[PDB]
Amino acid sequence: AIRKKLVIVGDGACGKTCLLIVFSKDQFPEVYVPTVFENYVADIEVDGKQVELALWDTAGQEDYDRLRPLSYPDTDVILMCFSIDSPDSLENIPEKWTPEVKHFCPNVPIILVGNKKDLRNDEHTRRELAKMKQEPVKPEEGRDMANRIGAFGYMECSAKTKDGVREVFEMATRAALQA
Amino acid sequence: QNWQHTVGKDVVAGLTQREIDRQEVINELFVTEASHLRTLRVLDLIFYQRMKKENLMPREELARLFPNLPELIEIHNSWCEAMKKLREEGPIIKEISDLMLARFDGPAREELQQVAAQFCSYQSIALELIKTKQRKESRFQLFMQEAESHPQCRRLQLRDLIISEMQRLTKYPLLLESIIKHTEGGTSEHEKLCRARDQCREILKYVNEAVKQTENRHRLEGYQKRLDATALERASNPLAAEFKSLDLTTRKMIHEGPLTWRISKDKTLDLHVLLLEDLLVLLQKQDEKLLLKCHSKQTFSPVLKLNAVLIRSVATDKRAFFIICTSKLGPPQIYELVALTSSDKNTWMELLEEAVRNAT
Ligand SMILES: Nc1nc2c(ncn2[C@@H]2O[C@H](COP(=O)(O)OP(=O)(O)OP(O)(O)=S)[C@@H](O)[C@H]2O)c(=O)[nH]1
Ligand SMILES: [Mg+2]
Repeated sequence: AIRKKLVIVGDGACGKTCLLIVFSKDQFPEVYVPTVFENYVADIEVDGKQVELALWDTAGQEDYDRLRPLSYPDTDVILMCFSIDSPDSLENIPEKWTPEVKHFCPNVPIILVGNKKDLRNDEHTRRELAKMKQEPVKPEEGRDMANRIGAFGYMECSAKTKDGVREVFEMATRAALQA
Repeated sequence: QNWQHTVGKDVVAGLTQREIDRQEVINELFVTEASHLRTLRVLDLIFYQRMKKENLMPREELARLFPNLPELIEIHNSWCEAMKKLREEGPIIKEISDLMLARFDGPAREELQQVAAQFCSYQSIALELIKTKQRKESRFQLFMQEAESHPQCRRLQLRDLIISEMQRLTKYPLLLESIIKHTEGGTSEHEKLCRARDQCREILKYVNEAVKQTENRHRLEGYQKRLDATALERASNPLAAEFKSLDLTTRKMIHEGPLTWRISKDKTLDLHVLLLEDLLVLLQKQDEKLLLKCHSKQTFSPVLKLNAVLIRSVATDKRAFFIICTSKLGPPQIYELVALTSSDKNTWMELLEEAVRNAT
């Protein structure tokens, strides 16, 4: 009977809220509501240990920078996220989110999460990327970002298809349980 | 005793069981209205008029006790006489729905709730004053003993006679309900009583509401005398500094009660919080004082403006909820407040969300 706290951060509309709702409610919300501040709970079992998981959802938008530090205080593991369909989204990993996290949550383990795996092989997505001379994200550099930012590990998922979502929260829990 | 025992066994001769049981309930309404009017006239004659004549207290203090007794009496007199006017055309009373609307619907409804409100609003405060006035003055205690021993009161004290209006307004809905129980369903009559019944509950709510509001205004007055906002003059927190000379009296109270404040890890503080129209003020108690302080971990402001907060539920704790202060000019903050029970948490949440919406 152990409690752990997780905070999810990443750019606006990169799939932070949806990933929590799918995991906690097991349904995907269809209307987009930009998060200001939201609180969720979920239960999971990992390696024969029972864990309550508080999900702290944060705002990716700039206007709410000032509210975000209020979710950081007692964090056991951070889910740092980016979208695979947004390539500007990963350059914000080392330029905004890592600095922010390491400042408010030092030595607290970080999981790097790639969101919207379903949109890799979606034709409608790749065509709009070309207009900015850009292409979707592969798993090698994801791995690299993670090695570069001293992340605990690395994960790809899809909230729409439900693919690999629980696999995310297992590592997050192992991270919190470890040390 | 019964309606059946009055009128005659000759007169009930040709009537169904439903019609009789219906007459029994209607009669109860008529008879108890006659009692209530008389109770009001006892108040008038034995208390109000004697106090007026004999100058037992100042005029404004007496007007507070019985603000509009003559007018209240006029209401139940005109209604009672219309009942009696109905009885004139035979002991079997027929269509009665038109009578009930004439008192609980439209203008009538407006008239009744205004007067009853004004008569009951301050009453609990006035009665307490009367109780204290009796310990203060020999001369007043003598009068109260004289008046309560009067035959017309039939061994009842002031407190019992005066509360009768509320008792009466709280009885109207149950009394209609029984009439509706014994009315032919799907007639014009049936629907109209339902309409009358519904408005009785509205009037009930309206009057209880005004009592609730007046009692709140009076509680704030009290709280203002015990308020120590001294620490707010030393400022430092720009939001707290606004409320160095607060004054609760200028606002209405929505809700109040004890919440434990989770200021930190293994640091708690018991508060008594007030929900007002525009503000949430967090109050700490010494003895009889109500403190406004800042409280350290950079400090928290004891007063939050509702037009600059967010309300959220703690998902791991169904007792606790967050208030997030989003006021500019200072760093934003998380107030984690714990309620007594889960049901109490829901009551706070509900009233909080409503007040924030109306503020914004
Ligand atoms: N194709 C696809 N779309 C997704 C996925 N996850 C979320 N979305 C869509 O992207 C939009 C934003 O997702 P959301 O989770 O609300 O972003 P957010 O990170 O919470 O955005 P914010 O709260 O920081 S402003 C929504 O319209 C949703 O439909 C996904 O896995 N695949
Ligand atoms: Mg979000």
